[PDB]
Amino acid sequence: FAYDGLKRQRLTEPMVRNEKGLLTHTTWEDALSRVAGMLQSFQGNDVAAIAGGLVDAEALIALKDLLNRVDSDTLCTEEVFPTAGAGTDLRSNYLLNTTIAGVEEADVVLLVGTNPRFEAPLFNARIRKSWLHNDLKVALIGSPVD
Amino acid sequence: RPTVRPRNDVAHKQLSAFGEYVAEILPKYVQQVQVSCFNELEICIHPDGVIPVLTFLRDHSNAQFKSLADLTAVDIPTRQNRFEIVYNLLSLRFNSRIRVKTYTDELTPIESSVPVYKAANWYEREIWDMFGVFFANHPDLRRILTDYGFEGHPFRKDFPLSGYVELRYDDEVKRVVAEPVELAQEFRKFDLNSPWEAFPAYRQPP
Amino acid sequence: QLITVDEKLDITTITGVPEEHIKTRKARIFVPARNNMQSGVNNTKKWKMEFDTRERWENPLMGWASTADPLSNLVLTFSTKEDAVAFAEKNGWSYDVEERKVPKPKSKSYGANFSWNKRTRVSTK
Amino acid sequence: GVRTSPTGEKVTHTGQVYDDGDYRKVRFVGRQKEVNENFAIDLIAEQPVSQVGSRVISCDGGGGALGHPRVYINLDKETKTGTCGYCGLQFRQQH
Amino acid sequence: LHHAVIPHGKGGRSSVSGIVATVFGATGFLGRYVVNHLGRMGSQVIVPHRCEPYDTMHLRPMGDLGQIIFMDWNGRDKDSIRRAVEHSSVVINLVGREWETQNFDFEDVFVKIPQAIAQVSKEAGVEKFIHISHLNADIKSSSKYLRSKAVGEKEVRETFPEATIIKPAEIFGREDRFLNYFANIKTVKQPVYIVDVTKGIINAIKDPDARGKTFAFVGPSRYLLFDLVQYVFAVAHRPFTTRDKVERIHTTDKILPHLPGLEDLGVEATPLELKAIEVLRRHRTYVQPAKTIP
Amino acid sequence: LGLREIRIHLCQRSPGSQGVRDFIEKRYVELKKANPDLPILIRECSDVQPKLWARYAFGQEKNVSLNNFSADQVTRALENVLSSKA
Amino acid sequence: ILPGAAYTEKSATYVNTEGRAQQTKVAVTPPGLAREDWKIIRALSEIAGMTLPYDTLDQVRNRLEEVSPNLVRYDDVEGANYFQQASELSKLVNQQLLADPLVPPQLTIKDFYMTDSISRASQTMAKCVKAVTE
Amino acid sequence: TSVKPIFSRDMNEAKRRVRELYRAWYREVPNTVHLFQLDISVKQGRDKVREMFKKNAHITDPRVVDLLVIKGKMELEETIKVWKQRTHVMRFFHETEAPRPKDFLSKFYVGHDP
Ligand SMILES: NC(=O)C1=CN([C@@H]2O[C@H](COP(=O)(O)OP(=O)(O)OC[C@H]3O[C@@H](n4cnc5c(N)ncnc54)[C@H](OP(=O)(O)O)[C@@H]3O)[C@@H](O)[C@H]2O)C=CC1
Ligand SMILES: [Zn+2]
Repeated sequence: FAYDGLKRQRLTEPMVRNEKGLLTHTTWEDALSRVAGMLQSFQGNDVAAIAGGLVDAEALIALKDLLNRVDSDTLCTEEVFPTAGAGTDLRSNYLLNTTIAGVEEADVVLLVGTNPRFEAPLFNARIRKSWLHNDLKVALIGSPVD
Repeated sequence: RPTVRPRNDVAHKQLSAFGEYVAEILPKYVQQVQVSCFNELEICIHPDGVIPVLTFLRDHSNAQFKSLADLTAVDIPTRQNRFEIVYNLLSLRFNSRIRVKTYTDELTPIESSVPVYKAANWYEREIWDMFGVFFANHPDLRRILTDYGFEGHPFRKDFPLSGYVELRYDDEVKRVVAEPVELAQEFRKFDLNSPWEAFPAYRQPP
Repeated sequence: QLITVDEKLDITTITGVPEEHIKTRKARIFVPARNNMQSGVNNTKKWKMEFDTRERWENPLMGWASTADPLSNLVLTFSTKEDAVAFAEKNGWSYDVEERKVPKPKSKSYGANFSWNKRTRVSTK
Repeated sequence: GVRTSPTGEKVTHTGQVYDDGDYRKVRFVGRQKEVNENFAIDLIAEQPVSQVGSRVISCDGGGGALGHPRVYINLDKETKTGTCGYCGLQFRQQH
Repeated sequence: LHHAVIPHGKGGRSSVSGIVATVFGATGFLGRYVVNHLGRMGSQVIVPHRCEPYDTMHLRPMGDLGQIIFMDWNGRDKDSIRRAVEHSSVVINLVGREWETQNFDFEDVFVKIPQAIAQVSKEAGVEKFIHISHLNADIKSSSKYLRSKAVGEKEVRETFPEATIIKPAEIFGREDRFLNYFANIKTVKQPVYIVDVTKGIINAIKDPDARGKTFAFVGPSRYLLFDLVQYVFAVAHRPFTTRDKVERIHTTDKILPHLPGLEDLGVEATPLELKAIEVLRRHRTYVQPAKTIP
Repeated sequence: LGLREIRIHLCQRSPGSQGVRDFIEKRYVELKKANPDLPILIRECSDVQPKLWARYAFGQEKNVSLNNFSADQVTRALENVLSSKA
Repeated sequence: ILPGAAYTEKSATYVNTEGRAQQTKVAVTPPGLAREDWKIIRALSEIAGMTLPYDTLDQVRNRLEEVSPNLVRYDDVEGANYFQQASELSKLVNQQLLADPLVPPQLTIKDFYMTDSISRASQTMAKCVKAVTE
Repeated sequence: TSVKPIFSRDMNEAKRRVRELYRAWYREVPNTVHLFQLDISVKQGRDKVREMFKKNAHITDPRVVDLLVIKGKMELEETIKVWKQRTHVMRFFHETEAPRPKDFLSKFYVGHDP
């Protein structure tokens, strides 16, 4: 039901700040030249990027390539993941390694610091399915949510 | 039963017997013979047998299919040989009809049947125009229905309904010009098929 | 008499399609997903080929949806993915194939609704 | 219920009207914007509620086969009327 | 951009170019090419016309349904000008007459009318204004047509300072009064092709750098008037008016290097040798190129 | 100008990646101990030829095939990449 | 501000919590002057004189395979290994737990409906929030 | 992989038919320009003929080449016999089409298509 948010508050035109200090519509050529000029005058730590929650991988790599070409490596995400130890070196460090379907094969599930009902609602549905049909034992560490 | 079409077993039996008759006489070319539930006899042949099979049906004393009612093609893209070539023949002597079918692809030519029936001349030109099937030894093969210089074969299943170009008069060049097609209202595709099976008798093995 | 042709079957030059609608298009070869609104499965039997969606805009006069994509409505049907792929290749279309999704066999038991000691016991009928 | 916008253009029953900066209203210059003045929403709101003595009432829209498909309307709720889904006529149970 | 003038489509007949253009003087020679190019790409064209609607019929096929809109106007009535331009993003002035009439002299058609359109357009908030002047416009010319052009070019520049002013040499084409003028019969000429002039106008609408500039549209080559007229007869196989018209024909085409030309707008000037046959074929009764001044 | 990132690609089953798998199982922990701030992105994907990618300053990248290498040939290949500053 | 596309307006790759790569398809094109997100960056890199080496969606997907091959294996769950090595490096540097109890950001249904720009813009989600909180 | 031919058994005989077709088209251009009173040159017409032939230079299948020659001969018959009109001949040149952008940036500014 959130698809109707795609019809409101949409960005439809490039914008830049004018002399009054307000965003105003401009062309693609004007907007990108403004950005391209600034990108050519900075290097290294002077340039950084943050990726939001709904960004696709094609845009993620394109942006990483562009900032690398100014010798920048500050490609960041909003969500945190500890970089201690292996960090993002090994994929198994940050994946649901059992897989969603593997929940139906488990016999004990321990939940730590998550309300999966509202974080991964279909994943929680899978847990209840095993709870119901496999007599799965579920334990939780965290707030006692429904 | 007032609303159901009545069957005709006498005609079904007669056509089945004649279908075997043809298969026995031309085993070199006949691949399949079937009679539909509404009594139409279909002879499916290898495309090499077009001229021999048609000549036999026209000229044999027990056939005498002197009239080519129609000749057309069907495009079925899922087949290796996408084009089905259909001949519908009429025998006045025996007051009967028969259908001869064969097949070809985009690159394999079919022998022109103008020697058997002069009616085939324009029918084969239309097939070439609409489906792009080439007929060998045709007295004058060329487009017949499409505009001169028209590119593509419109009746192929993968040719778009509205085509690729549209015409208008341009005042700057003082003539009719062709340009890529843009439509003020796009044709609205409808998904009409019911997800529930209608005819169990035609169910295919899973 | 026959001849040997060892070439890959390519008919792009004799189909009359404009070049832009061969090189720049991405065909999708797939079995359609069951419409979740209904239980019938008869629309999930055949393989379908469709092309990438392109721009539709509002007609200034009426507001109708206009297009310049000639293949916007072209959907082809195939008995197998192999037939679909063969058709795509000879026509020069780059394509993506999606494997057929089949519902897995389920274990159903009306009696489990009344289990003596299992959570499958239903609380209502 | 034809209301007019600040620029003088009539608002249709579907709520349509070109805004101030919309070039498309040039089409009406020297001509007119066709608007139907009989707003069906205002006209159906004038009909009175029909008082009936049953929990269920039917509406075919009037005129028999000249109306709409015949539907049956439940009147159990006493905090609102039963409205025909086809023609908008309203019903209420007596007492 | 207002949402209705954001371009959509592939630049064809049913596309939306985002241009809403009022073209004054659209029913003449240059007008039909300008309206054609605007309608080719799906622009909203407003055509104010003084003439019978019958004389506007050739413009109707030039645009998809609804895109060509016709209005009555009078050059002396500012209310009619305002009606035509107040919804537009660009106003194009192509009004003119090669001769004077009892109701409209050159001062009315090349000074008063252009000034009225420029002022009303300015008041109505129109952002772009394209005014056609003349290459040989000169306050001290011997031709009153060219004297009025220079006065009007000045009035438009002060009234609409952001206006784009375009100064074409004599334009040749199927419906011109240049090659046809000779065919129906000291000085150097640099004639320019009709379609090049149109392409220049269209590119000026889309070019933001064109605002406030003055352009001169000239052909690739310069010819001696005698040699040019000789060439026209050879092409037509023809064996080799007003006094004011003769003055302009005998005015040498000015060289103005300080103004941008067709090249600055992306238009490649078309030689007269490639297009004379197209214009002059109708004059044959069923060729060595002219010497070019370098 | 020097190194910015290392990426190692390999299969989970294929014998051609056996040397790479051994290297990771036995040498990666020590390698990461000596280079705590160097990203060593290990990315397994079935039926790929093992490869080593080194990304240098200003987006310069090189790749060296590790197919059929041994745990030592892998060790040298990392050693060459760490020593070189392309 | 550079207007990009939404997930309904591009064919783009997303990796789910299992590490499974999946791609969207274009249902409608982006509104107004908005453009595909990777194309905005590719265009910017050309104007800045540092042109990226991909010109098509397939090419920028060949780039993705060069960085992490599993990003182009659509619908496949590529197993990840070496949990033992990650655990060893985890034990290297101890850190302290804070006494604060683990509390999820979403405690009741009202926190569920609005969590990103699209849902925050949704009038339907606003009705759902109003319904459960009142 | 054994197929029935159209006219040519191999590329060598297919290429012979291609050259004969090109000679016929090359020699026909001067008549076409005059007969249809076209406003292009003979050089322009012969350049177009080369352009049309060259775009198919990559075909290695004698059956595809045979069909291309068949269609090219059909197109020539229409021109020689004046079944085409001026509009049909002049369609090869697209003189009312604005040149579509080619580079990435130009295509990026105008819309979403590749
Ligand atoms: N063509 C050339 O050789 C050159 C032309 N120019 C300028 O280009 C513009 C057009 O050229 P061209 O198209 O050849 O001129 P045309 O005479 O061919 O077209 C004249 C236009 O002006 C309109 N017009 C004339 N007088 C009036 C008036 N009193 N009130 C309202 N409308 C009027 C006409 O409308 P109607 O049809 O109703 O009379 C017509 O639409 C003119 O400004 C001309 O001076 C400049 C340099 C060279
Ligand atoms: Zn009713």
